[PDB]
Amino acid sequence: MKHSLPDLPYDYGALEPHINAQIMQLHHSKHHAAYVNNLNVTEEKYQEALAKGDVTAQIALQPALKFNGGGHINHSIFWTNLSPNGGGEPKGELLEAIKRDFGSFDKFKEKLTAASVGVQGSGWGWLGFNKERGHLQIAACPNQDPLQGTTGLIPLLGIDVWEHAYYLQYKNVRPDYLKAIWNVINWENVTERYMACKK
Amino acid sequence: MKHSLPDLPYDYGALEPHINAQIMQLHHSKHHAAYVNNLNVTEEKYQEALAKGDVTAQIALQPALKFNGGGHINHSIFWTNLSPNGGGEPKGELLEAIKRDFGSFDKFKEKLTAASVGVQGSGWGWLGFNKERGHLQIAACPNQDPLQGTTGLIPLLGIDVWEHAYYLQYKNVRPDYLKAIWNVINWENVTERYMACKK
Amino acid sequence: MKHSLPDLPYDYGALEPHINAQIMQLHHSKHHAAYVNNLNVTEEKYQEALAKGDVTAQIALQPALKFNGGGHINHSIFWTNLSPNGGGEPKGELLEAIKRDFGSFDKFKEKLTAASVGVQGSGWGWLGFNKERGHLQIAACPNQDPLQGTTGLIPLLGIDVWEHAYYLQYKNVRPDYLKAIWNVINWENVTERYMACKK
Amino acid sequence: MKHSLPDLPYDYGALEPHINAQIMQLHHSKHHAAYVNNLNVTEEKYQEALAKGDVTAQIALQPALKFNGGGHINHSIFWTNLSPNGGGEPKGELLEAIKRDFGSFDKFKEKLTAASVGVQGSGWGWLGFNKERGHLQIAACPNQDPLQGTTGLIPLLGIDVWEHAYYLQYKNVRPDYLKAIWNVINWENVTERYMACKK
Ligand SMILES: [Mn+2]
Ligand SMILES: [Mn+2]
Ligand SMILES: [Mn+2]
Ligand SMILES: [Mn+2]
Repeated sequence: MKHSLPDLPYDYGALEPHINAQIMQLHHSKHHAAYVNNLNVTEEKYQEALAKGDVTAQIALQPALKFNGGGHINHSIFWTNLSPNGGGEPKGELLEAIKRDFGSFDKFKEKLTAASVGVQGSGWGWLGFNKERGHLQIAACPNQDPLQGTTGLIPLLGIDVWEHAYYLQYKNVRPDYLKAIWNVINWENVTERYMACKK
Repeated sequence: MKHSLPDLPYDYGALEPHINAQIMQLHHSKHHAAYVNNLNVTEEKYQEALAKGDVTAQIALQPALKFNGGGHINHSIFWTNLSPNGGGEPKGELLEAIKRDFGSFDKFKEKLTAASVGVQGSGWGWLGFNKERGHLQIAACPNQDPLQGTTGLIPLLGIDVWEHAYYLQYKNVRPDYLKAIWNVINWENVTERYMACKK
Repeated sequence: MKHSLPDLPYDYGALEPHINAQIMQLHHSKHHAAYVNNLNVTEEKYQEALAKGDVTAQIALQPALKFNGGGHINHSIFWTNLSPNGGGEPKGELLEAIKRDFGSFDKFKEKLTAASVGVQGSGWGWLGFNKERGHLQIAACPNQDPLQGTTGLIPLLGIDVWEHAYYLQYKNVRPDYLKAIWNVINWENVTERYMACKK
Repeated sequence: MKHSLPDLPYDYGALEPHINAQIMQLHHSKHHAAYVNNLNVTEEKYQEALAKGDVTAQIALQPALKFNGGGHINHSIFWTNLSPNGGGEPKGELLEAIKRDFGSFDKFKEKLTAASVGVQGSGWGWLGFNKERGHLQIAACPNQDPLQGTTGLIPLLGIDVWEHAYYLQYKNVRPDYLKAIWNVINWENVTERYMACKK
């Protein structure tokens, strides 16, 4: 298919002072760019392996496909989850769901914060939608393992907790990065993803 | 190119009393057949996903491809590793390599036996060839994960220690199964795989 | 406090024709006994390592502790989940919860059956209780990994799908074993575990 | 036992300009300090669980013990592997082993460099000693999984490739950090670790 690096929907500095411009420029133009490129490389090798029926070659490529393929997915969603006009709380049916499933908005933040802080190593924190049960669910994933591909849950809000997402600004203090990132969350997109899961 | 269940090179009862016909008949005609057929199904689903660039669908299918693809691979080699004319010890350059890398033939047996008994759950014990280092190496693998695809080693001799491989005859006592199987090892084939990697 | 193999609450043949006596006799007196004894051995080695602060020795032993410790746990619950007076459906608050969380009793069976058949390799299928969310949840676990220790869910009903649990009687056809086992499920005990978590 | 943060054997800035002082101060006083403290917390909970025979509690703590316990080990070794007087190449029996097992010193650097660059996520690159085979071996480990505890190999040289080890200075360009770190390698310690493995 030939995957492409999506244009960022805002200037690299639109999220200051919560997430500085230096990070956004590295995260999009270097890190995300690397996942896409290698993903394109990986898929071409796999197409060859399928045509030859080289099952060994297919399995050796799996780690690279899940890693870079996941990277493309997770960051492509992540950018839309942030916005200079973001922050505050959601409204409408999403807020009603957060109240029902978690009790309140502040308790949801605490649990998703804890999931993101609890990730041991590199990974992501996620708010997702469980189609089968029809309710919200928090989950964490290691490295770039994607939410939907590995768990079946539909991503609504993702928090990147790889050190490159915050270290330059917040150093080892991951909890400050989590507290600041709530200021730029684009609940308008999260709502769309939530409403999309329902008929 | 569709994958097919290979014919067994000997009668189902050619390995009695070491491995009874009921095991060999179920192991080949029931267990192996299902991995192959399902692999063909998975490869069709995967090819569809690759053509659309659906990275989510590709990642969700990986387990079924590694499991059944590995199952097809592992059993296809396993059958060639056994023969009614087998047993005894190898000769030639293979025996010289086993002496050099493991000390003696009896020490290699202890090491591969120990690795195979050590599998916690289902898996396989393997003697393999490390191309980069140019020597023999034993490894164990879980479920139907294939050796070469996950480790880079070239499979020479595989021991299936899934319970369906022996339970009917030896029940829970895997060490009795391991003791019996050495009498039907096709050292003529193991040598062929070994000499092929060297040049 | 040393761990001990619990006595089976019924004769080895009390579950015929659903689970023959030969399976029950091997499963309890051979398989379960080994996990317990080895667990006692592992705990002694681990206690020695902890007292010396040998973190290396502690980490190297973790697999043996999770495997045999889980094996002891899982089987000790499994035996209580079966009874010759079992079968049929549950009643009371447990049945109401199954209807609310899964739709109906027949839908819960399909979901737990599907989860148990889906185990690739050895493992267990579980119905569990999520304390935080306060509802039922199905999960599968590999090898002898215990439910509560790895997921936080309280085990209510476990289905052992290790091949030694059924192969002698049903051979490779796990769906026949799953079909038969529902007739001996001790819904009286499953309820007791459920009501204990609620207050 | 009560583990303690070892004093660093040199000033935070003794490795400039290869590894700046800001990193060394964060890496030792914040990151390494966190692993120790939580490790002490984890071991106390485990001592309680062993005395009560709470096997569930033991397994729930395993991730925390391997993570922080490994962190203490890996960094405690890492500091001794660097030195302001470091760099260059080793001599004596270690260099002879590197020539025999890898071909040359430059080829060893390429392979250990590649292993360190290849780590997907957080982890470590290692040169180790295989006691059984009596030769050197390169391996990578994810997160803080320790070499000896998980593979049996004796650590000789470890390369920390967690992003916090280099990002502030080298940003996303991990390969530059690897090229620079060769300038401060304390081969005097690596030799001691190597000679210790031999009688
Ligand atoms: Mn990222
Ligand atoms: Mn098999
Ligand atoms: Mn069992
Ligand atoms: Mn570190």
